[PDB]
Amino acid sequence: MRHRKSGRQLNRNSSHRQAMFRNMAGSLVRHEIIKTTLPKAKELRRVVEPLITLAKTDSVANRRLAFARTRDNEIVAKLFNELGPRFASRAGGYTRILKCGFRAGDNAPMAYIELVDRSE
Amino acid sequence: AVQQNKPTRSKRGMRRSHDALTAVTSLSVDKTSGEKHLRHHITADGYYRGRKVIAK
Amino acid sequence: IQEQTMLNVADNSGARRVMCIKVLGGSHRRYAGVGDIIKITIKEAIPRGKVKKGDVLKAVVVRTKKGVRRPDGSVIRFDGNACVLLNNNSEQPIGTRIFGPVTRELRSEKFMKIISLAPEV
Amino acid sequence: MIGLVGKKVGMTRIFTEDGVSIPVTVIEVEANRVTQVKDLANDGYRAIQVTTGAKKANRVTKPEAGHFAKAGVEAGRGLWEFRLAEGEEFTVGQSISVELFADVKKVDVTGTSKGKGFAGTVKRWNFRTQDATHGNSLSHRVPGSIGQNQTPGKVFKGKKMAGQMGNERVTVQSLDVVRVDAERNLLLVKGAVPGATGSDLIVKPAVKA
Amino acid sequence: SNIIKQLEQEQMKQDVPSFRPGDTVEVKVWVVEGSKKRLQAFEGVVIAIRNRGLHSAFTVRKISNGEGVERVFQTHSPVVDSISVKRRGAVRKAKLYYLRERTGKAARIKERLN
RNA sequence: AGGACCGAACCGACUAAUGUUGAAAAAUUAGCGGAUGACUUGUGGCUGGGGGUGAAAGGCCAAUCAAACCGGGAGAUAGCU
RNA sequence: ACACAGGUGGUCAGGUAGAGAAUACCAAGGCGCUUGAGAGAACUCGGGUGAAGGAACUAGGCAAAAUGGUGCCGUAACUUC
RNA sequence: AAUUCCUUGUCGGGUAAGUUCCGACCUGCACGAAUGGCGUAAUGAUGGCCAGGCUGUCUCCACCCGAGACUCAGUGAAAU
RNA sequence: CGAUGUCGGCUCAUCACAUCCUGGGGCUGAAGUAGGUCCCAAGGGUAUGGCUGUUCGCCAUUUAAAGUGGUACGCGAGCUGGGUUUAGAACGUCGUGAGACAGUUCGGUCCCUAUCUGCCGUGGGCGCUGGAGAACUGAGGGGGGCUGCUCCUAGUACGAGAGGACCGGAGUGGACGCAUCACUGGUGUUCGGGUUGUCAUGCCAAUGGCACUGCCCGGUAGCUAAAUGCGGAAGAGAUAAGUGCUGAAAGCAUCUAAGCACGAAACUUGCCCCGAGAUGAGUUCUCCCUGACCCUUUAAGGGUCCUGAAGGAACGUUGAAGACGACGACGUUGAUAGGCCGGGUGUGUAAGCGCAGCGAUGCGUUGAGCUAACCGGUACUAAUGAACCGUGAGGCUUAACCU
Repeated sequence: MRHRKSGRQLNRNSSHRQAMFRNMAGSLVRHEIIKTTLPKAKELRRVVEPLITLAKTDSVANRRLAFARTRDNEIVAKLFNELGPRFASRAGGYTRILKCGFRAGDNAPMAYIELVDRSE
Repeated sequence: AVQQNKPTRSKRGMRRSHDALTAVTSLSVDKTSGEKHLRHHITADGYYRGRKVIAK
Repeated sequence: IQEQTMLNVADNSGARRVMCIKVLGGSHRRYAGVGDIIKITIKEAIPRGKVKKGDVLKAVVVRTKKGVRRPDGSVIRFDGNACVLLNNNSEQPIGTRIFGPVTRELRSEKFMKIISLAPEV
Repeated sequence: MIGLVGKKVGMTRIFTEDGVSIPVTVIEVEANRVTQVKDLANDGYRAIQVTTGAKKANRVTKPEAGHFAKAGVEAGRGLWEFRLAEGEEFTVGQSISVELFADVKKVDVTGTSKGKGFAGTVKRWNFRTQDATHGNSLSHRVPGSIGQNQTPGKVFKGKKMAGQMGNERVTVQSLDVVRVDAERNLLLVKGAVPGATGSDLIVKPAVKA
Repeated sequence: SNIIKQLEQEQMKQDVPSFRPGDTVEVKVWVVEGSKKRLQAFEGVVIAIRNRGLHSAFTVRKISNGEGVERVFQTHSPVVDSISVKRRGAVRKAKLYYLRERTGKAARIKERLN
């Protein structure tokens, strides 16, 4: 089957998965807490936390890399200016995932993914 | 791909003997607020087990 | 290596290209690596030699694109399959010179006679 | 002649001086502790109960703790048995357990098999897939005929079909030991052994050899 | 694991030179014809691996008598006794397969960092 | 110049796969033939049932054609079920 | 029959590459196709890539794979020229 | 032979091996001259045969990308 | 006949013995090698192609062998649709004609979402007589069972020569099966790089979207075969055909009537797996619960208060486990997953700056940058404390040791 395999297909193709993770990471960086489904949030940790780890070290190369991901300079500015200077001492674990109820149209187990040191 | 004889209400009942919902049978009561919730879930008052984690 | 496999010919008298029509030994044998003897038909023939076109005889595979496996874990890989044509009844090599390398698992009796004329082993 | 319980680490190669490059697998065999000895009076047969490894004493229940605390207390990962006919063993553990395999030449390794899951006929057995191009509407890797028309009227009780492949105890016979390391707690046998790395292995001397 | 490569560390040899793909190294191997042991020279352009531990194998290529011969060799085997770099090469690939199938085309030589 | 050549619109329907209680009472996908001409197409009209029309297949004549549909003779007849 | 992958005459015709009304990405403009959420079994559908061999498959090279453009050199039997 | 029963006629070519094919013979069961005989450049989504290239057709399958299958929530048939 | 799909091929089988090979013997006009015929034996094995729609057949080349049959001439709710057997057309022939032929030739729609039996797997409930955690015995049941060549015995026995053994050892193969990913490889649309067309990030530079992953070039983990290990035996018991010892009936003779000993891959074992629902429900080790009452036909129970034990289940993080259940690791006494840190790997010298050149571009910084699924660490994030089920010494009769 799948042995020693990681990642979730999420009933989507690869380009859609990359684009939806990009938009979800941008929304999480902007709003600092977003509500999505459970496996989307679980993959959102794995795509967001390397971006914060890259934002820890400030360079033009790292800014161009975190513009190659997330493709948004407002996200880049907020990240490299406020997220990583904030988590500079903290080594790992920038996102906390709290389970919530189910959606009304279909029973999707929802979850709040939120940055651990929220300004709000 | 069709039946030759009609299944009866007895066979229907023995088929539906495993179509029975199971209740949660356990609801956790939070510490900061006394209102109950599903285990490992937000209380819908915005509270997890330590603090009001969600403002909304 | 297999049935219907076109091999080139190493020796001078055995000519040009030959199609393998049977792998010998065993009941339902599928493959022939190096040291074993196959049956051939002669699809192309150089005009001079005792070999003629459309003649059934035997051949020993001196080169294989898959290659052999040394016991130390290493493989010797060639580009192109080659064979030396043998007699049908006596199973001795027909030509006088062998062209190209010939691998060390042709180390037994008649194949030692092939080593005696092979340039590089 | 009894054996002992190990754990599959992985597969490596051992370069001999001649250049043989022997493919080995490494079985981490710790000190097996004899827990209970069975005899012909209490039970109908004669064997010993062994344990290996250690547990965290929170997943050890009260019956397991009582059984371990009876005559030499040390919690282990599990319990196994090994039949014996002319051997007599104590109820305390073995100090250097792998050194009883330094004289043997051929062992016979037993472990679980890796789970392929719900597998088709072509994966489970060596069934032939049918044609891919010449017609063949929706019938490439399906089972073909499963029976013999009306005169039997039924499918026989041994019919090879699609089902679960794997998670079976597979016993591989007559494997050559190349090294027994006493202080490293290792036993190196030649070739392929069932299971993934971390599976529980049972090594015994060979019945065939 | 950690139990693995504790045996492999003792089974390495420390005399392996540094190779890049594109280098035309000369590999001296051991061959046994009869009761005697002899060294055989096999010179060719390398299409290598990076050192996977004991399981490191480099593939070299020689056009012997008009036929190209590709031989892999384990870089920790007792059969290989010595390897010598000879002429170095400047290529941009870790695998040189498309530059090994063609004939009459050669790899250029770099003076430094190759 | 051309019932000339390659090829889209347009017209057609040779092969395969899928669908067969279909998305569809004949289609879709990938290839396929013609593509300035005996082409193709819009609007209106004419030919009516032992009749029409047919580069002819018993083809077409309103999802129906070796004799349309509708109403009547009519509760035809049926030594058959 | 349907909020049905079908059928439906004419008119306009932007940019880059392109011979082009092909084709790829885009303008003005319009949409995301009226069930979703997970998991990543067999099996089916539509595709991608394969060691060595290359039609041995098969009723049959069915299907896939292959070649494909412009400029120049060069081109056979036969011919109604 | 779109025609031939015996018939896989006999001989030759092609293949290692050829009931099909191509070239001959004539023993035309039961060809034949506008119900047209013979030949033919060009044309053919026309029938048969061979060769090169090409390849999962196959030796013998292996992995992967997606839509279903599977589980949960909403609606909810059918032949018999 | 208000319908039982036809030949051949594909996939999958299972049975008979009238045995093709392998195994065991009698006879031979059996020297040996080779045979011929007959008896016993079904454990395993029993080709690939050319032509034809073909079963069949002929042929080529192997093999130890290329068995004969039954199963709706097995298998179309599994496949095909070449043959036959609709409608179009043609030839030969018949007929004045429409039309026709076991003739010939080209073309011609093969539907079903599985209720029941049946098998392949995987669970839920209850039983197993107090409740649990495990480890097992083994009544049964399946799997496997093939075999070539070379060398020694030994150019020995045998044979005029030619040739050439039995019996007994050893190596190495073919087909098949099980396991595995250390090696050689395949894939690896989640890793890196090159490059084309266009659009966007204000523009250069650098990136991203789309064009099959746009096209390629390599590639980690997993999965895999073509890769690598291993295996079908040795050895018992009882035998079939056969060969006998002793031995009368029948003063002898005779394997048989009494008695006794050999004898095959077949049988039962031995090897591997499932296996106590084996209701005949088994054995062993360990753990846990030893409080008050009330009502009452009393072959017996029912109800209240206090207590919930060992353990399990639910929930969450998950796995080389899995369709779902199930199974396994873990739940702050913690490395279960994600993150982070260090390596390994795999691409192949990133961005920015500086120099050379008219410029494409080259060079230094620089084996640089990036890196997944891998290895070793690290409590940073999520695995909350509860809560739920499971109770309170476990029936009757008879007998042994006590008392």
